[PDB]
Amino acid sequence: ERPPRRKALPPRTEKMAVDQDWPSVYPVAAPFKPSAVPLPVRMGYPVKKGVPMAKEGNLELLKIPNFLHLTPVAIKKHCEALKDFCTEWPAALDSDEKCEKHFPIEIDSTDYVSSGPSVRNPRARVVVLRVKLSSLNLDDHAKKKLIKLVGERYCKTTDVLTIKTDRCPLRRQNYDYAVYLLTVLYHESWNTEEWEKSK
Amino acid sequence: KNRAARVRVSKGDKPVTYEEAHAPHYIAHRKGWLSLHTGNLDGEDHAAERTVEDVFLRKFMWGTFPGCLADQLVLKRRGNQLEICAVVLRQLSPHKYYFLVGYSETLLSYFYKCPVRLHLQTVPSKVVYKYL
Amino acid sequence: NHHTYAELMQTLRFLGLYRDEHQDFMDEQKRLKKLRGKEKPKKGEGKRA
Amino acid sequence: LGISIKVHEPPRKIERFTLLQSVHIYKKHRVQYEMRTLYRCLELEHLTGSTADVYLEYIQRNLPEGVAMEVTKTQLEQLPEHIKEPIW
Amino acid sequence: SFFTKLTADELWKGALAETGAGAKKGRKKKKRKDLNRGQIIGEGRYGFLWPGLNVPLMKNGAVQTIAQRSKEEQEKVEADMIQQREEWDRKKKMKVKRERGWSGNSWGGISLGPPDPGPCGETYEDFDTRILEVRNVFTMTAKEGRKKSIRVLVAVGNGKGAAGFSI
Amino acid sequence: VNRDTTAVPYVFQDDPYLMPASSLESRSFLLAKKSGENVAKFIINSYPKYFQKDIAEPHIPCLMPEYFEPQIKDISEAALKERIELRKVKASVDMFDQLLQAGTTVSLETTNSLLDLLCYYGDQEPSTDYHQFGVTWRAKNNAERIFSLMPEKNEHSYCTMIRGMVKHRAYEQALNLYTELLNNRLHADVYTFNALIEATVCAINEKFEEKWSKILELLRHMVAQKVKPNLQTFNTILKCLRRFHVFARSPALQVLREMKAIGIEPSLATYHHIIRLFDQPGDPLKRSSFIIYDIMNELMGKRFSPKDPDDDKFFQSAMSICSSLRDLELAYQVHGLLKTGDNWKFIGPDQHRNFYYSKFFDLICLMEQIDVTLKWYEDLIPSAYFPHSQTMIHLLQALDVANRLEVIPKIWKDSKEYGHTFRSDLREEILMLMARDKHPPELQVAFADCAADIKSAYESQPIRQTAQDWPATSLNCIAILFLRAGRTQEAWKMLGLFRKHNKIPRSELLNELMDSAKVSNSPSQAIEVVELASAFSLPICEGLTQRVMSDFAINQEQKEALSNL
Amino acid sequence: ETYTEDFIKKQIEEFNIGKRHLANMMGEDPETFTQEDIDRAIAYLFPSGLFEKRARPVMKHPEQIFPRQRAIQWGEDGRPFHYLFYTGKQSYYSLMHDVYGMLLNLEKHQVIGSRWLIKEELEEMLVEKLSDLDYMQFIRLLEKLLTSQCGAAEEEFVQRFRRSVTLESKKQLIEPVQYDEQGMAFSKSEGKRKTAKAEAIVYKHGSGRIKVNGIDYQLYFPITQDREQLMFPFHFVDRLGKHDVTCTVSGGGRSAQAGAIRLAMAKALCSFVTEDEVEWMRQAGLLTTDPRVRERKKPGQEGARRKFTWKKR
Amino acid sequence: HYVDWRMWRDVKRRKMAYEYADERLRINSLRKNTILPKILQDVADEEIAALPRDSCPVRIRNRCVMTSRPRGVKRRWRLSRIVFRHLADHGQLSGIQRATW
RNA sequence: GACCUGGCGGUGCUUCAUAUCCCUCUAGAGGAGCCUGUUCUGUAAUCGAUAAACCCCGAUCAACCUCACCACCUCUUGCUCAGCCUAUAUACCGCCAUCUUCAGCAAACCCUGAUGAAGGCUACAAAGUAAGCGCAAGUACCCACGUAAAGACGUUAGGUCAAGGUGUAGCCCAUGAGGUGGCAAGAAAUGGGCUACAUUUUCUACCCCAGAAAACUACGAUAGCCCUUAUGAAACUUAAGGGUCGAAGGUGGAUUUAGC
RNA sequence: UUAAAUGGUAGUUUAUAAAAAAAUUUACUUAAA
Ligand SMILES: [K+]
Ligand SMILES: [K+]
Ligand SMILES: [K+]
Ligand SMILES: [K+]
Ligand SMILES: [K+]
Ligand SMILES: [K+]
Ligand SMILES: [Mg+2]
Ligand SMILES: [Mg+2]
Ligand SMILES: [Mg+2]
Ligand SMILES: [Mg+2]
Ligand SMILES: [Mg+2]
Ligand SMILES: [Mg+2]
Ligand SMILES: [Mg+2]
Ligand SMILES: [Mg+2]
Ligand SMILES: [Mg+2]
Ligand SMILES: [Mg+2]
Ligand SMILES: [Mg+2]
Ligand SMILES: [Mg+2]
Ligand SMILES: [Mg+2]
Ligand SMILES: [Mg+2]
Ligand SMILES: [Mg+2]
Ligand SMILES: [Mg+2]
Ligand SMILES: [Mg+2]
Ligand SMILES: [Mg+2]
Ligand SMILES: [Mg+2]
Ligand SMILES: [Mg+2]
Ligand SMILES: [Mg+2]
Ligand SMILES: [Mg+2]
Repeated sequence: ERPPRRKALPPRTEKMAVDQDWPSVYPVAAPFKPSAVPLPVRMGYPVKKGVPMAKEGNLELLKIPNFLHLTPVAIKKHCEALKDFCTEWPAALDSDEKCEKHFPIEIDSTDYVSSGPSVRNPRARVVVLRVKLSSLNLDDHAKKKLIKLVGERYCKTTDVLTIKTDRCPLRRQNYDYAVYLLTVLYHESWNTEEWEKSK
Repeated sequence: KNRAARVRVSKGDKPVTYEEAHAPHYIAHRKGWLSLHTGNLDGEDHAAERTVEDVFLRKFMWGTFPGCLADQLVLKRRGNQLEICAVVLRQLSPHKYYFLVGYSETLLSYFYKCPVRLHLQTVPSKVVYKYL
Repeated sequence: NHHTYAELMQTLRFLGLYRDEHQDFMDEQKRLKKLRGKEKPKKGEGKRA
Repeated sequence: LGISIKVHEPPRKIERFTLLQSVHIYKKHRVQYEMRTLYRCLELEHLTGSTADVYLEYIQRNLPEGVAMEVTKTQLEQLPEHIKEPIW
Repeated sequence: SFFTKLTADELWKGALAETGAGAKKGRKKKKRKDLNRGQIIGEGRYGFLWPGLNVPLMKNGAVQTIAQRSKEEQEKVEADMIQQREEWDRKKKMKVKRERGWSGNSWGGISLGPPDPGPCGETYEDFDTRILEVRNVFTMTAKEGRKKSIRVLVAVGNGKGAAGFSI
Repeated sequence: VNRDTTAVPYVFQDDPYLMPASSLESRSFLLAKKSGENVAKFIINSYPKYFQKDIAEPHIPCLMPEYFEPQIKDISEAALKERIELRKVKASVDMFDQLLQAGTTVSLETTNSLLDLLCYYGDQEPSTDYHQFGVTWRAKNNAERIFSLMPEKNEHSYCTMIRGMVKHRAYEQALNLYTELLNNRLHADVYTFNALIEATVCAINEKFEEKWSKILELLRHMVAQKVKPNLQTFNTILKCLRRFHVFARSPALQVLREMKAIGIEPSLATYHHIIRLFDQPGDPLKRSSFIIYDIMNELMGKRFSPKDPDDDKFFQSAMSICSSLRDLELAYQVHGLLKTGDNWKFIGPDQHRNFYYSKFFDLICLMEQIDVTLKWYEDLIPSAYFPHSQTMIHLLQALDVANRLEVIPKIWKDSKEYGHTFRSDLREEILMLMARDKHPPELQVAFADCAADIKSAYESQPIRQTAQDWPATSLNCIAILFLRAGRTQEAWKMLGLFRKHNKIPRSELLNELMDSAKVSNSPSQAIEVVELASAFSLPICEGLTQRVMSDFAINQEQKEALSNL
Repeated sequence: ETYTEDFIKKQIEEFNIGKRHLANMMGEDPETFTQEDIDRAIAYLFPSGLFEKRARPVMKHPEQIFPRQRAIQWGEDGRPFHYLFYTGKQSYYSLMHDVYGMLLNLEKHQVIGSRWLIKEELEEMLVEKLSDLDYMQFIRLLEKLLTSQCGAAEEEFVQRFRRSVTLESKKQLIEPVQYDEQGMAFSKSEGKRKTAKAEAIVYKHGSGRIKVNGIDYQLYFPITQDREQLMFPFHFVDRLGKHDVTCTVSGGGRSAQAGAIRLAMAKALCSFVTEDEVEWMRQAGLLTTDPRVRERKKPGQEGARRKFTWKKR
Repeated sequence: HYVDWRMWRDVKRRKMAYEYADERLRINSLRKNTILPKILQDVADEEIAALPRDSCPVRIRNRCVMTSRPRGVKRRWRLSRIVFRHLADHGQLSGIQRATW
């Protein structure tokens, strides 16, 4: 033991200036490091005539998912760098009514972000297609036949046809199937069969 | 009398940490959870596999760092990442710590097929919350 | 897969990279039993015949 | 980033279940556990594919441990070409 | 199974059986042996030498590589460790000669050393304490019944005339 | 985000006990971590079974075990190709021989691939996890035997054999094979020509003029064969021309001028070779001055990409030229180039990075205002490099020149934090500067506190186990610093150390001890000052004693003083 | 846990530096960063859901964290500073002495707003531990001092030990009277009974028509008792047949829904009656939310209160 | 290395059932209808009965993965009540707390 | 012989039990059928709990599997650097019952009894000061209410070697491992629950302004028999419905449970 | 101030405490014979 037991250096928070660039200290999400956070933050239910425990060796603070990497300064700086990637919403589509006129169909899909080694989620395949029958070129006969073919998929109050598809493994296959069903429904509604005279 | 995870009062000479001093009825009230993942949220899958992995990791780290851990692990999962936060003592030489961090991070990444990081916090001695 | 977990951590103990406190405990007890005179009998050469 | 956002808090879900107190017999005595699932819904509006891709990547990468996310994306589409007029 | 294994503390707590019903109302005191005392990190049965854990990281200014002790070298290490255990165990077996009092098993006439020094810079190194009687007195309590207490008479004196006793 | 100046590199564990505290610990801590990764990889590949359960989606190929053993056990040409892909030099040769003995046909391409494997590795197994000087090429090697065995030998076979010989320092044998290549009327490739250039210069020890003629002849051979030179062709020429101390400078510039005309863009390696050639230990450095200035003008604001293995060696050499020329503006231009874009990645290995920054910071302290030097000190240390003990001396000298000695106590603390607690040169320098002149009371108190800390470092020396060493200057300085701050009690103890260690006290220390005793008016103490100097037979003592006798001395003590001499 | 004064001084030194660091992190002015801004920042940076607020991360002025500790009571010579030191309660008995002295002098010369300082808060003032009987004795003198014609100085001394009870007013809060497109005055209120939640719109002028979910009240509530509950608020103030009500009720059963509407109508009708009538309504139980809700079943029992059959043998 | 022989017997049953699942599904489809002739449905009855007994999915038991306890297991975590409570009471299961209301 | 402490007293006095001791209040159990445990008896054929504090209890669960039982057959370095539901809960860890619908436990000191076991309060105060643990506070649920949770030290060598782990002892050609088939019944007694004995009822419509039924064709089986279907490889057996059948029961002794 | 018997045998109390270790050992490329 000619050199004595290695001594821990003093914490580097004592070298930090009060006007530092904090986003540089915590660039990404990292666990709470008491030697790097220059705050006398205490945590822990105090014992009688006691104070909340100090930050060094404090397992309660380690458990907290801290937001030291997302200080308001960092978020504003981050988004300034991310503006280059964004594209501008069409100004014409000011209101929801204007969106419906130009783009009658709405495709709903869902992505699930969970923690674990596998990203797979069987719920992500579901695709919902909604279209108002007033946006479709349907005559009187066709509209009546369509409403009968789809059944409960049609809502009279809203006049929206909801086609949910989840047969195929992938979302892209369910999207193609939903679009296909709308096509064959449209064309079958227009077709008039001889047995329809028995109505 | 209830027993679960209750350090029983002694002659006032036994040091206990903050985690060890709080009985199970204090979880979510005075102490938090030692593992954070989404398995146990409503509508989330694979709670069973997350549980087994946690039990293994706590044992692996106990044997790989024998006599070093001064408090329970804090397992964190963010997406694909696994982060092990360990409060260790300042007895083992730094060289041996760096070897074990590189070894444990690599071996566990290949075992659970995911990026694993180990964040060691060193304390001079066990942090005593109270003496029971 | 209890075969992988058990066999893996057994290998890690023989390599000196895992300390199995459980296995150390039952190893000392087996060593002390042998000295006390309690040892597993050889297969076939049992106390019975 | 110039995105229109509205936040509302859907009601929480508390799932409770009961277990036996003792390892053996003593049926009357139970331990009751729960898992509380709290929600927050961020409703974005009038985004383009590029804007949504960047915003989602930014907030998803910074999702705190123990928080799940379900992103429901409503895409505006035009009528399929085949549906413009009947073939019969 | 790996998952059924426990820590040493839980194992020793169960094996020692210090807490129980057989150790209460006077109803073998084996002692816990620390098995990690002589174990070094990186030492295994196979004998692999790991740069930076079991063996020095750099030898001759060159980072060592993974090596393995020869069959005969590992046998020496195991045999030496076994011998080092028999020595440590031997020390505990040794009985230190206690100076007996009036009788072999009697507490009377056994010195207790100097009285402990007082907090306000007071030292009592001149005085010699020696026990006179040790009695196991008993009372009866509603909850536990026979409750054992120790009554201890002692005498302290410096040898120059000062002398007292207390219970 | 930018580099955090208060933190050590990110690769290290951000913990006060685990953070590296010296330049060596930095290297060793990373080496230990890399060893841990190697041990894990060794286990993973030794026992793949335990790591074959794939639970990752999407699948991660990089996190799977690696299998290095040939899985085709049939004796065939197709099964042989596997062993060559696995880089099993011994297995491939043994199997190739067995294949040849069986009489089955091995394709020229397969035979050429085997030669590539043998020629590159010199018929020796590549290093594995677990199971310099001289010519590594050996006459009885498998490549030579197989090369002769070949029924048909194409241009590539000869090429790879020549390249192997040059790689393994068989320069004369490579040149002989090229002569055979020419006798067969076979065109050589660019890579063979680049190896042949190196062989010419290394093979014989002829004067520059002859070697230059030979090199030019190969270039004329290259043009005759319609072979277009690559960047490496010119970089080897310049690297080869470094051996000719003062005869290759102008020719080397001609080579550079030729590159630009052809269209080959000089990389960082090209300029590295030039500055190394032009910078020989000579005081004027007149030619070197012109070269570096012109090179830096050309390279200004150029983002570089990896082109030559020697690209990483430029920045360390460029900074070395700036330190020799003692031009700070040029150094700032070199550093500016490093910081543009992604050029910082060309700094090179650790020892390169330390050398570069040492020469850079040593030039700042000398040539720049103290206020800016201290900013560079804060930014670079410890975040960029751990300072050498001599750089702290240069920083102390810069502080002396600037008359900013209030920072000396801080430098000591930082020195202790960077592993210079027990460096004798640094400890002696600090004490001398603090005690050189008298200072105001507040500065004198601070210096006394630092002196006490340096004294504690001397008391707790690791060398103390070996022996007790207390330099005379250090002891004298510490004692004087205690006396000036008013800690006479502490100074009085140092007098025992002087005689104990046989260190002679300076007259200035003795002359100033008078006032301390006079202010106290304790004749006993006054004699102690006389008694000590008398032991050393200092001439000042005798003249001093008489003055003390006049001021304050007991009658009985006066008589004893004279007899003691 | 003995915190010396130098230690506390260093803790204050670290709070001021930390306070400036936190302002820099949050992009706020270091000079106007308050304690309420600190708490907001700490809550964001260190989000803790622990139900007990005393266990959450805190960054407060060390004077507010560390407990108030009494100063050294003797110098280096050893002579205690206070003449009543050896009593053991020098601060309590010093006060007791003063009040007795004042009372002697006063004799020789001759409440809803505020409560008597509680015991735990008097101990803090004195920084001494007291018994309940000690507190009673002290209060018994302070009261005696008020009974006598205490002078202006004595009144100030007493008021040191009198805190201020802010008395909650038991007065019903009246909803604003709004006007529809047609200019009819109406008030809207809310009620809740068990799981039923009803919104009632009471019109100032009407014929007595009550619509429940768009249905006439006698058709919606076929059970007479339910219709009796709807009558009670209006009958109590003699305003049957003078208002129209449009109420919507959801959840609960038939009785809970009738109870929720009763509370909603009563709260709304307070806008169109006199203050005195509002007080009578409050004293008849027409404006109180009934807290009686279904109690949960417990494990190991048959119901909320009922047990399983007990067998002695 | 499985907790006991009973767990080991269940491991083999889960493996054999997986191997035969497709064959068993196909044969059952022949049996579970009124379309196909009863003669063919009788032959399928015999064929499915001749498959190894341990392929029958009803023989699989959801045992505690840690202790092999066949009862008191929570299917979501695959743990017996005793093992689950041990991990829950130490705060090692994310989001599970004692329920009080 | 005389004491200390505790327990106990069909021991005194005073003050009281808040679903609580008595008198009172409401609905039950004890009687009938059936469901489901237990004890006995039975079977070649588990085990544990078994005053309060066992008895729809380990089981949020047994047709095979589960399984540990029985009969027969087979295997031997054995799924494991073996195994064992083999003995010992009177060796233990772990997790608990119980008093507890409690408020006490105790380190460190001081004093009293002449320095005995031991004892330590009086507020117009007479030797106690007490960290710590519990209660309390705080928190969860809808409040500051209530209800949960909490509940120390100890008592019953209380329950659990059969959750798992484990000390001691035992088996190792068997007390271990696998295969097939099989038993889990009712003379008798009893615990808990379910449905009823009806008119404050039965059926239908409706979810509250109705019409019928109403004593041997009424009320009343969730049993028996038969049939179909569901799950499964396997259903005399497990579950659902249909048909058929229309039974004891006519408000229940001593005794006994719960509820503010 | 009604009456209100019983509870197998033995077993329920004294000699001490605790390991120690060890370092790594300060600033390029390059080349020559
Ligand atoms: K008594
Ligand atoms: K009854
Ligand atoms: K056992
Ligand atoms: K056993
Ligand atoms: K019953
Ligand atoms: K006996
Ligand atoms: Mg309980
Ligand atoms: Mg003896
Ligand atoms: Mg089953
Ligand atoms: Mg009955
Ligand atoms: Mg039984
Ligand atoms: Mg029994
Ligand atoms: Mg069977
Ligand atoms: Mg069976
Ligand atoms: Mg058996
Ligand atoms: Mg017991
Ligand atoms: Mg409350
Ligand atoms: Mg309770
Ligand atoms: Mg409480
Ligand atoms: Mg017992
Ligand atoms: Mg028993
Ligand atoms: Mg057997
Ligand atoms: Mg009926
Ligand atoms: Mg029936
Ligand atoms: Mg069937
Ligand atoms: Mg009938
Ligand atoms: Mg008798
Ligand atoms: Mg008796």
